[PDB]
Amino acid sequence: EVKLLLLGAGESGKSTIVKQMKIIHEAGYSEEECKQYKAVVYSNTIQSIIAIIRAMGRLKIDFGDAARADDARQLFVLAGAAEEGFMTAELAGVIKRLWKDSGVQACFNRSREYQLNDSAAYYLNDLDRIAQPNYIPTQQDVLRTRVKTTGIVETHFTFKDLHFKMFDVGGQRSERKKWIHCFEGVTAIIFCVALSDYDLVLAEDEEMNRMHESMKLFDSICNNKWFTDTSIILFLNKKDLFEEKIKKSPLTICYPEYAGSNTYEEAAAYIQCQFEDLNKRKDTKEIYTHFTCATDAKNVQFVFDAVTDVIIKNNL
Ligand SMILES: Nc1nc2c(ncn2[C@@H]2O[C@H](COP(=O)(O)OP(=O)(O)OP(O)(O)=S)[C@@H](O)[C@H]2O)c(=O)[nH]1
Ligand SMILES: [Mg+2]
Repeated sequence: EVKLLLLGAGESGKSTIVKQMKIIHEAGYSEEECKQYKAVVYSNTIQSIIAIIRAMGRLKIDFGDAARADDARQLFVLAGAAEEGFMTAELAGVIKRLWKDSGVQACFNRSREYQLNDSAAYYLNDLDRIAQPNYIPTQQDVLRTRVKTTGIVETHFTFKDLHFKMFDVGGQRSERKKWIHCFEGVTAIIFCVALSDYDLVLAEDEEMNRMHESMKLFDSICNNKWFTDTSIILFLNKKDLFEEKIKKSPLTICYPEYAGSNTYEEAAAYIQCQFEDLNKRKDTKEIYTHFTCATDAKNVQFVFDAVTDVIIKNNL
């Protein structure tokens, strides 16, 4: 029996790690389960396109083609259908034309100025597939969904002859108060950090850098004596998004003293060091750091294999 607690700021990837466990260890979302996420996929897709359209007003970005102004009207008239799990051909076309507009694209590429789901491009690039008649979410479509965690989610699986129980709580500021309900009997903490959050600010507070907030939480948890004998595992998550992001958005927005290059390896290492240096007892307490892409089953499989090895060797 092994108890794992997923901790981390909102949108760090915790509940996506929980889904991956189910996919790799259990054996995938059945068709009935996938159909359940259909409305979440459509909801996430419509919320994303609306969020970009909303930001265009704040940021005074015009559509590239004026004809999109009528698509944007039709978008709101037809959007309620999507919430119910339906997607007409008319609604797909509207969203597609919007998504292809150069003004909409200009605003998409300015998304750190507002709040936009990580999976916006992923669904929006796949409209023709997700809008098809009788669409059923794939495993990846399910992994990509975004729903806020309220409460405490418990999942169970078997791996390497061990019974895992995995606990997942919300990481938004409003849910932090509930972390303490999970602190008993923990074999290991998996602390998730969104690597690509370095240039973002909190949904709950525009003046707080997302990665700074993540550092404060890690500092708190990592140095809590209650957890002296709990294995502390750090997942530096969203490394795929990070990779892309680091090429065009300076790390100095987050860490003004960063002197390295705008490259994946140097910047990833630096973030790791910033987090591991919050450890106040480095000679007595080890952090196990892994760099992850939560949505990628092959990455999470091999990483969780290594994590389990460590838990197996250290607890017993
Ligand atoms: N591209 C990419 N997307 C990811 C990765 N990890 C998570 N995501 C996506 O990020 C979004 C947020 O992930 P999620 O699992 O909900 O975070 P969370 O920690 O559980 O968020 P919370 O508010 O309830 S506490 C989801 O849409 C998910 O698919 C990743 O490694 N790469
Ligand atoms: Mg969660």
